[PDB]
Amino acid sequence: AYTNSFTRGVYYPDKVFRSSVLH
Amino acid sequence: QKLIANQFNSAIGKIQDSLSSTPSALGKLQDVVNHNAQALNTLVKQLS
Amino acid sequence: AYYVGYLQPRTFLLKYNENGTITDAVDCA
Amino acid sequence: LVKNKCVNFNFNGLKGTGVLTESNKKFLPFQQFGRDIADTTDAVRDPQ
Amino acid sequence: NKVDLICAQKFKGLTVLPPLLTDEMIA
Repeated sequence: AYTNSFTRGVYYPDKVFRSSVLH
Repeated sequence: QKLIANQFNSAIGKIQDSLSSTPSALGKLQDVVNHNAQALNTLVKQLS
Repeated sequence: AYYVGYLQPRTFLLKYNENGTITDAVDCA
Repeated sequence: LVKNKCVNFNFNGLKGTGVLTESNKKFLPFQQFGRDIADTTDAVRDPQ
Repeated sequence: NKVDLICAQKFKGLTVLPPLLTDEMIA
């Protein structure tokens, strides 16, 4: 059986706090 | 005289609408600002 | 019912809101 | 913890110099230190 | 009307000097 992963699986790459940016 | 004055007034009044409606009207000055900002941002990101 | 997928080296563009929460991402490739 | 004064500091290994003034901010429980747009650490969390 | 990053850039040695003529003087 197979399925679409859609846009899942994103985690926080580091412990850094970033505010209202694109990284 | 009256017709010329009315034409000038109408054109001057349409200047405001032409500038305000069009977002790309002042692209040259914004391009200067964006070039300065991009150069500074490149200089900053070169520190990484 | 459990689902399994595999990680790969990739570049992602993640958006952080003002609260530091990742609210969206772009898979560049 | 020396607050409101220009000091040298070392938080867990994050070494730096500046003035600490208790920012409000909203750090996620796991987030140790913050960063500005220029990738310079503008906030930290006290490990005590 | 038609035309935090500043502080971040300033903390890396890059600053902006004001023009000699203010907008009011140019007006």
